Amino acid sequence: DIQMTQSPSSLSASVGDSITITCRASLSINTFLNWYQQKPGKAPNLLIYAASSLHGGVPSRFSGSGSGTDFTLTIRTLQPEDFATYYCQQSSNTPFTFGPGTVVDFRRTVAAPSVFIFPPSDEQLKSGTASVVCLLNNFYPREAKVQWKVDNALQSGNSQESVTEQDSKDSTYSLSSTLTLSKADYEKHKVYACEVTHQGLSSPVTKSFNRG
Amino acid sequence: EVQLLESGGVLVQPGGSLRLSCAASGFTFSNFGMTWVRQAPGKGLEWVSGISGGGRDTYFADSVKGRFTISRDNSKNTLYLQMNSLKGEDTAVYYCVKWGNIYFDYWGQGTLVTVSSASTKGPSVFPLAPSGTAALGCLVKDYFPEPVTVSWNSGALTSGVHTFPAVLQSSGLYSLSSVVTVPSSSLGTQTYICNVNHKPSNTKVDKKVEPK
Amino acid sequence: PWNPPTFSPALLVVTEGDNATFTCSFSNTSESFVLNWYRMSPSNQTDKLAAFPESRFRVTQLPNGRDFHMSVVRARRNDSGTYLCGAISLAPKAQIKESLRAELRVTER
Repeated sequence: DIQMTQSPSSLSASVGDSITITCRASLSINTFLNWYQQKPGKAPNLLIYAASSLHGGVPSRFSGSGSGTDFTLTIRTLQPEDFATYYCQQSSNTPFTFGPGTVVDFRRTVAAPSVFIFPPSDEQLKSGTASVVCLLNNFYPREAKVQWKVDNALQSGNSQESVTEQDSKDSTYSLSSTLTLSKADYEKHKVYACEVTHQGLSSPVTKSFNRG
Repeated sequence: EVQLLESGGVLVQPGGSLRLSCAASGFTFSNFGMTWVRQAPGKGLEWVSGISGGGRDTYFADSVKGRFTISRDNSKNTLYLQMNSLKGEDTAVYYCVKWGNIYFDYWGQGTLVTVSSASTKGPSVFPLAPSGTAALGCLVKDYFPEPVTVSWNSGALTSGVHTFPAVLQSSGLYSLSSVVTVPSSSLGTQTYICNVNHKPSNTKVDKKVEPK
Repeated sequence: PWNPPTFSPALLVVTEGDNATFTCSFSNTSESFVLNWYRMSPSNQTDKLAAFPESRFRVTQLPNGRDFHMSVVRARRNDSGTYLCGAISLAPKAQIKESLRAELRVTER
């Protein structure tokens, strides 16, 4: 199978910028190369075909170039509706294959997360499980790291994270980290802490509580 | 003019069988090759199968060969995907896409197929109590399959609401949080209710969230 | 394995207002293909007039599935020029092969 790669995997840009995304095929595919856009919650749509031909109805600020193995999608005078994920796709040989995608988000100013920690409710403890929730609210850029410590012990394997799409109004992200424990394990320990690292913070921040 | 409408996505047990359909309009159906493309939640695009305009040629990805069968009925402008001996990693949105050329120019909005042995179940909704700005929320835990909708105060609270994408828990059940930031001044007079709907189990919950 | 399509006749002469018909012939290994009809400008730019499967430029498949009529209906004098066809297979391997070019001469009534 022909492997499609894309560079960079994500990038931040301002309205009015000209950006370029790069696509590489592991074998020569001449100009049998398409570019698609996808926004969250909807189906992709065709932008460029035959590596440089503009699909009817697509704004003319989109263009593509290349042949062989290396291809480029350029968006000039980037517009607010262009913040999306972009995929390349070779049409040269079955199985047709898509690149992993490149996310373009809107570059606003750095904003540190407001960090909250929620103990398990007493209602949930009744059922025999305990979820601890750490919330990182309204931060930019998207990269962040959350680490859990229970009575100083570094927690691994037992938490899951989820991230919102970039906000339409303030262009920020929010993230939750949920730590799951049995009721019995939860009641054996005392200090529950999540440590958050983000480029908006001059140091890691640790929020914690004492069970009881 | 072009419309592609997929139908048939449901919860199915591993090893079982399922047929998707797609109804096409706005173009001469029989003049065009057709294709299926799928997207697992949070992942990229994967080409599944394609069929020629007359139906005599078919093509499959290696991951579905010997298991999936593609067909069409030009008399009713309908495309089919017969999915046999299903596996959990077949869980995805399945898109119907027009394929008359070296590109995919039109895509339907997709239908969600869920392959899992977990049983349909409505969520448990636990409070994330607030403890200038206060954060509060609802933990919507252990439901199956997707999707769930969440609102606050039947839609009267939208500013600062973040409803996170669901995570698939190690148990095989989904869970998500919805959180919102409100002024602390308001906590003793304002009532905050999260409204959760899970159509697959006919479940509706209105959970009121209080200072603890 | 397949050789490029032929586009016949090499010179077609019709008079203004009549129909002009080329035949593009193409040996089909399957039905996963598109066939395009192109006109070449003197500046060596190419424009797609029509495609099979699908105005004044028509493409019809003949019953042997190999021969295609490519017709200019009510040919005008400024339709005189250079034409060709190109066949693109779509799967399992995409490739485009162009025919040799032919000339349309559209004469004054």
